[PDB]
Amino acid sequence: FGRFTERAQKVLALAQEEALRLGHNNIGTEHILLGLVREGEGIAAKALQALGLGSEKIQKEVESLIGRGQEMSQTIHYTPRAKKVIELSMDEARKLGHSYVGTEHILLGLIREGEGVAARVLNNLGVSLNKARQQVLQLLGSNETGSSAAGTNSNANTPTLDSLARDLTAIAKEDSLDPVIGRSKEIQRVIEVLSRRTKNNPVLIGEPGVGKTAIAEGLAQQIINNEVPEILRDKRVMTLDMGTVVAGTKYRGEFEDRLKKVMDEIRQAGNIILFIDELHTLIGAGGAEGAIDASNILKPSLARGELQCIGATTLDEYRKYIEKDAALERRFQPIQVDQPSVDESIQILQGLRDRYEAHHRVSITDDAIEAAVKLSDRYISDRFLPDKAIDLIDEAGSKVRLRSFTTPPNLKELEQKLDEVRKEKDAAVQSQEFEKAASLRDTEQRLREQVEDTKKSWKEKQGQENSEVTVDDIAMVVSSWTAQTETDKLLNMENILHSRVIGQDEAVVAVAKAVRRARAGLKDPKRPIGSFIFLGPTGVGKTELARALAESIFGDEESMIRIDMSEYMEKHSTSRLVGSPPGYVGYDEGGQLTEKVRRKPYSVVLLDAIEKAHPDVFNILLQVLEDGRLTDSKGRTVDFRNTILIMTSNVGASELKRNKYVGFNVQDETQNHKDMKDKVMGELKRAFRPEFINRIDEIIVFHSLEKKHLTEIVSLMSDQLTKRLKEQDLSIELTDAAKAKVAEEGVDLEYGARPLRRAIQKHVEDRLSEELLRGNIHKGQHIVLDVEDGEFVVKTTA
Amino acid sequence: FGRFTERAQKVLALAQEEALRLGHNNIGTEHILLGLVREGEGIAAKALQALGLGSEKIQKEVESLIGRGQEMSQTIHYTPRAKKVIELSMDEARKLGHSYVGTEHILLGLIREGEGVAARVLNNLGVSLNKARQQVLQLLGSNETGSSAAGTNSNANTPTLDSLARDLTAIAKEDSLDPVIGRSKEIQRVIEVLSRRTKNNPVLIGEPGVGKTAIAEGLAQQIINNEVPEILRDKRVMTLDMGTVVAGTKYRGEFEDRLKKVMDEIRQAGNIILFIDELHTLIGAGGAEGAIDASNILKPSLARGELQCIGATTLDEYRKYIEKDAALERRFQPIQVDQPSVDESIQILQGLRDRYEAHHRVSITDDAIEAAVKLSDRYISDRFLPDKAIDLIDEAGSKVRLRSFTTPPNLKELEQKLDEVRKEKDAAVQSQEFEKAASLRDTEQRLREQVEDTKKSWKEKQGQENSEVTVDDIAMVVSSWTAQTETDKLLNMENILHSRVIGQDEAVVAVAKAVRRARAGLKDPKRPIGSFIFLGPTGVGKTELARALAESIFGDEESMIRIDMSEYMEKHSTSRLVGSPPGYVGYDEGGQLTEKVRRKPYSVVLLDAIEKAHPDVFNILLQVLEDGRLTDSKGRTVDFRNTILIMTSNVGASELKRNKYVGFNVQDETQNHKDMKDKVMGELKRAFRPEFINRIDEIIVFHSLEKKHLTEIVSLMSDQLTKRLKEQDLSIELTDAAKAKVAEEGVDLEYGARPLRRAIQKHVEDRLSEELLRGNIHKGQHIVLDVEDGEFVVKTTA
Repeated sequence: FGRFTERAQKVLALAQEEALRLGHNNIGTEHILLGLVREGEGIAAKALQALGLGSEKIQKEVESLIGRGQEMSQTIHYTPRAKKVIELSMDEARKLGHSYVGTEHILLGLIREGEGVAARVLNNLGVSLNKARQQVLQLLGSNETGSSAAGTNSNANTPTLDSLARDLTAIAKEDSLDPVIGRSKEIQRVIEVLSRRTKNNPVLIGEPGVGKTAIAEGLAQQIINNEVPEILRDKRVMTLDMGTVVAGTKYRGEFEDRLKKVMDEIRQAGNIILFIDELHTLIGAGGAEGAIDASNILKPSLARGELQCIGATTLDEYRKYIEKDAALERRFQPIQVDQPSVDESIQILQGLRDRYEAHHRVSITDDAIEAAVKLSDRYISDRFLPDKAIDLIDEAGSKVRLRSFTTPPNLKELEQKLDEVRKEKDAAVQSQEFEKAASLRDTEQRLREQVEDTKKSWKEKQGQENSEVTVDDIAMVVSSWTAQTETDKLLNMENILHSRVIGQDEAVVAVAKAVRRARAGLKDPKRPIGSFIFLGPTGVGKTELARALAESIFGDEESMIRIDMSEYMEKHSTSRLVGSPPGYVGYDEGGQLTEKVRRKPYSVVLLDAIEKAHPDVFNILLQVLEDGRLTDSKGRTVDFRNTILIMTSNVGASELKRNKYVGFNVQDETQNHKDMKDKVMGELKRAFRPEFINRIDEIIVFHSLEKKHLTEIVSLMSDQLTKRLKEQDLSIELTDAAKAKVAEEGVDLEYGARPLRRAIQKHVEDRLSEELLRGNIHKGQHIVLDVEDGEFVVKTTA
Repeated sequence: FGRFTERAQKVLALAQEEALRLGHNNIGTEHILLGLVREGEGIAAKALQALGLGSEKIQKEVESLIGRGQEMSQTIHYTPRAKKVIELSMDEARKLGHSYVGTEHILLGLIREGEGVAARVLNNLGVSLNKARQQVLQLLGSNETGSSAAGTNSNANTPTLDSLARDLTAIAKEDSLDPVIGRSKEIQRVIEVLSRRTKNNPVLIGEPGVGKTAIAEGLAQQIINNEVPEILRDKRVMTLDMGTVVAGTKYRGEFEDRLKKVMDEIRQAGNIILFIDELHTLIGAGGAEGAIDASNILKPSLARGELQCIGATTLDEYRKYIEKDAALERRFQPIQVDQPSVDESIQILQGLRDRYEAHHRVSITDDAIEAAVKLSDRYISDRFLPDKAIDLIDEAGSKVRLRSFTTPPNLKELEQKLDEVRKEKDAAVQSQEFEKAASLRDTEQRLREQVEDTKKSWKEKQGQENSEVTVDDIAMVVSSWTAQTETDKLLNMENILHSRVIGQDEAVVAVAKAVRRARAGLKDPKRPIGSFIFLGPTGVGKTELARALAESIFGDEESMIRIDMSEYMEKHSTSRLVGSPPGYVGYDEGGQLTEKVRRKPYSVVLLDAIEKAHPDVFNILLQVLEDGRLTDSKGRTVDFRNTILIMTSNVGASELKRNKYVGFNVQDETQNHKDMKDKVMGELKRAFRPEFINRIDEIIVFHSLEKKHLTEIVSLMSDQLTKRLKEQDLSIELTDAAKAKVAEEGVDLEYGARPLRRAIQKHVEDRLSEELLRGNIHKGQHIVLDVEDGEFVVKTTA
């Protein structure tokens, strides 16, 4: 049961033998019984010889109940009873120690599943069924490692170590311990700081976020064996846990009483090491709130070395303890925690691939592992650098492991047939259709034997998916979050961003390429996907491209934040509402803006019209542009490494507002371009900061919307119109002639692709609706809005 | 309810046979007993044959208690005795499974309701009433499926699976489960993310609002059979429900203790799937407050995959757990939910329509299902895209079933007579009036038999309703909230808006058509029913139309919000001044505007004088106009597609206040009109945005009222006057001469139509009260306000 021990399987195959050997077509419980005793001296077999039930004695009974004569042994797979005995044994292996499933369990499970032919064999052969289930148990009903009695004791150590609580050493003396790949430098640094007699308390500060316990298992082992100072004379290691204390209680006072009590029993001092997990909760005080002020008791305890302890703390906690003092300042002392370096990360994963062989889709592929880490590091980007990886391995190590049984080569169809029959078949007999059920059954069951036969032919689709964990695989899971469903996005990025925005194609390919750079690596993993400013008169393609980025990269059209900076400039938005100064940065930092971007990680953040925002707004954005972090609410650091920052503006508005033509000029546009790329891009610097523009990755210039782009934007919008009416069954079209007429509203010198929505609204929505109401056009007929006189005419078509 | 099992009905008809056959005017309890035993082998029938209560034995007894000789069997319906036995058995079949009621329940129920002749027959034939009821019971074994007991494997599964809770698999192995229509793509996406050796936890994000459980029943079914990967062997599905834990528990500590214990038993790990409903509440992370931080225990539990889970949560929340870290970046992991596309919505509906033929109305029409959906989406609208519909289907799927009983040929009249008799009759017996009640009694009871006869002629009242649920039917019900009673609203919208606003009829016809377009389903389902700017001098018809729209569309005169934008000053915050300056965008977004529209979503929102606001307020309105949503207080998306948003303005005041008067012009009036539709529309641009106006749909220009618009509004006001005083029994009428003289105050450039109120008040209300007190006019007496000298002159009339 999961590659879980021979002894089970071994008793079982002898059943199949017995199946045909006396002639049983489904291998009954009588054959299972024989299987056990013919497996000779396994716990099942052995037991039966104890009960007095020899294989002979059993078989004599067996042949007299069924025995003869289904020697044809039709399919010979089990009887459902016999299938239960196996299902039972797995639980009987939980029941009688054995992770894996072997012989005791099968006889015990058999008794449990007493049933007909088995049951009658032993109760006829003068053996009580429970005397047998006993019998197997009392020979073996165990598997054991480490623990096993022999007697040892210590005295004063008793009251303390009893209480309360978990001991890492215990599980490591019984030893099921796995290292698990430390996180070494902490262990040394703890042991100087532990092996003191005043600040004999280590305090581990680090990413949590590595699994603190990896260091802990580190410590455990190293404090025992075998080079440790004489200060740490005859040490014992006990880990403390709040969780048992809080459970079974519901008032604070008892927890504190117990903490006082514990603090007393730790008096085995200079011979005891206490590990205090979740140290922060106990320390309390500080801030505007504590966390539980057990600290009062704990502080002298730490100083005394009775609670000579290791504190596992957090970012903030050290502040609220060295602030407390002086059995909390001359107690505590910090030391720096490790994690497995980005390449090392890859290796940790790899190490547990082979053990994901009960997950049977790892080990392999290397490239997938390497990828697991790397693709995640740059995009999603919602986690720290090592964790992401293994999860992908396993995810995809199931997505595709599913693709195994989704299609065989596509020989899933066999089973599909067996179904179609069954339906017909069954129901045919339920009406009957006696013999008219017959052939359906035969067609069904024809199918059935074939099905079970071809289900172990679908070991080929296992050899296909079931160790692979591919780059592609990994990529797919990263895409699940957000190779495979990332690189089509990468390779075609301009094309895909182009497919939603035609407004300044110049801009689209550039933006595309910047994302493709980050999203294909060689940029800081800390830094965002892209910082940008997109200039051009309002929504040239600008806003729309932010949308198109979301659409293309993430597979969701919108997963795109969007804030207008002109409302909290840090400049003029001091007193827009209020008569006194209170406001603008306080919203921006203090929670509002930052919380919103915190919700979607892979989010095109669009900060609108930053044109007359203060140089201060830019410093905040700058932290993203430099570090790729934002510092905000609840003391959280939000790692901007998956955001795509797009700030729009019309900062030197006038110069932007001179089209990128094409349909008017083709060379005044590239002279508006250079021109907007200086007066704009310098008003950009003048209202922002040059440092800002300097750590903005790219300053994209969009002019006024090309003369050119409009009927293509219109042909997406007018068609988006034609598509949203089709869902409830109305076919509308604006001809190319009518889509041309729609484009005319803005052709632009001072505006973007914004008036186009409105002109679709006027020329499509409004235009169809005044014709559907008047009965020119109807449901389930094609509505041609055409131009054939320089103005719209609503025509009807099939 | 309907569609019951035969066996009941079968025993009953044999009773009726005895009714006349032994001569009883009543199908009595004596006949029912005979009925049971003559129905032979029903459990009731069968039972009686055991105890010794053959048809013979019974009938011998029966004839000795009535038997003879009312062969004519007048009004052969049951005894009241028998009617009780039948009602009881029906519930005694609810009681002992058999929803559709049959024989067993009828004898069992008979004994329970053991009275009259029946009871005595068997207790005379040496069979106790319970000896018979026993007999039915011990031959009964009720009605059930999917269960019969024979035992299955367990061991470690015992403590865990008990606790806590629901087991989706169980009801699906009892095969009572209905799909329920997928909600399919989610289900695959969970198992990649599930069967997994790291990050084993799916987290379903999406619409709530789809019935999450539809996906869940999906999952259940596929996690059993059979393409799930061996990463998790055995595979058992356990649901964890917060609701069961909290019930009977009053303190937090106890709840946590139970969670701790459960989590420990969750040790069946790597084989067990845990369903965590409302996953966020437990995580207790993100924001300034959690929701209970069970997460501490839950996080390692999820990460180990011991409590690997499927989270049914919300869009944002999964993030606000990866925000907690680091067992949500190696535990939780998201996948995108499906709901039934608008057309698909219709199909889900249809699928359970035919079984709310249990309320016997629908059972179809298809077009009506479609109507439910389509009609709802644009008008009320108060709910998400599929939900509205079905409620309406069922609504009309009852509504109209009332209209049957009202219109047969109006054979309600039969019953109407039967009452009138009964009354007369009864009251006559209470005095006596013996034979003077008698003929009334006979007329009554005449009526009665006829009534019950024509009530089963009112199977035509079934044939009327029991599959009709038509377009119109649904529409009428959707209109009950808000085809049928929306299209008389649509067709005559202009007329209806005209009947309440006679103040700038030009404007009225335009608004009428725009609302009627949207309300005919001819606009995006992501946009309001109306966006507008109403330009015009003060309340020309502007305010009045907001009212008239409410009146025509919504079925109540006022279903109309009304907020003055001038309090949200923003850029006009020294250009008018206000008592309270600090808030303004915060005031609208943060609570005020948004809460009001949340109360009735179907509300004509009238934002007066919008020019007295910065362009920033307009962005929110633009977002309403575009998205059809507003994003506000308590993280709500309030779907604007209910509302008719109407924004008024006096923005280009000078042209607006240059009138448009029939009396002096009609060509300068339509050019004061034209003057206002351009110069106003450019003062509109400076106090708005072109972007604003571009997502606003139609800018309606009102002009100060003509000669002639006034005198019709006044004649409504004068009539509003005449109507509210008649209720209290006083008659006033203003002649046409007097309604004209009153109308003149609403003329200026500046005004529009509110001063009409003043002039009706002054010339009618105030004037009449100073004349009723005088003794000029009196009660009931019709008081004519006439003009006979260019001033009001009071004439008196009857």
